[PDB]
Amino acid sequence: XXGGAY
Amino acid sequence: FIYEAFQIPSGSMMPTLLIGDFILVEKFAYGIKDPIYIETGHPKRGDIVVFKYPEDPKLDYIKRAVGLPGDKVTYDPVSKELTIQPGCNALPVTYSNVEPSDFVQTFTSGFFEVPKNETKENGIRLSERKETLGDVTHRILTVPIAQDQVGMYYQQPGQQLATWIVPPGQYFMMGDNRDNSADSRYWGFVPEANLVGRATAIWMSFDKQEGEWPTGLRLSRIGGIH
Repeated sequence: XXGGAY
Repeated sequence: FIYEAFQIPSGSMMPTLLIGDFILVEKFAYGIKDPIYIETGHPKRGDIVVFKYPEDPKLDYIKRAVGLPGDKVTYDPVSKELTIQPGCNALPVTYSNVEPSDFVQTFTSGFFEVPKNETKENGIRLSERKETLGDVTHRILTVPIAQDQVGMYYQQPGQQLATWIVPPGQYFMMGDNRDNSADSRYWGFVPEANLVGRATAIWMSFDKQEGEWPTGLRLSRIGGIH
């Protein structure tokens, strides 16, 4: 993953 | 259990999660049951949940699940306190004394860790307190010069403003940085289908501002989330 969570 | 890592770019879960934290999430699992002779993964109240933004499912959000299916949730915008009535019975909810937090917000807006003895120009010291929902305790931050405009809330048909009844299979989410969190108050409930996982750990943390690049490492933050 490494994606963002807002 | 299947795991996914996420960066925290925003401040909506301060002080629990900081800008520049990297977290591990444990995906929720459907149970594998043998009907001849695992358990199904559901949020518990107070869990930090990653989920797909309902209105734009390509974005991941992270909030706290304060409202479970059937919960009557009421938020008092003045005191900034929740009341929760399960299966609508009143959930035990407690709040500690407000005290100064480690953070100042400038005002877009940035947040700065500023020691409680110092001050900063063009800033307001955030307050901190403990919120206990049933058996789970966590910290929230409040901005003392802020207060929600309830007319801007998502208003549930049938319900007064600032009160919601969580539909079956759906959740009411709120950020720990309560004056700086675009959450269920404003865009409504989160369906089961949209849940990704539960946050379990901080596996890395970089010291940075929202849009800036890292000033350093916060290794002290690696470990459990509390």
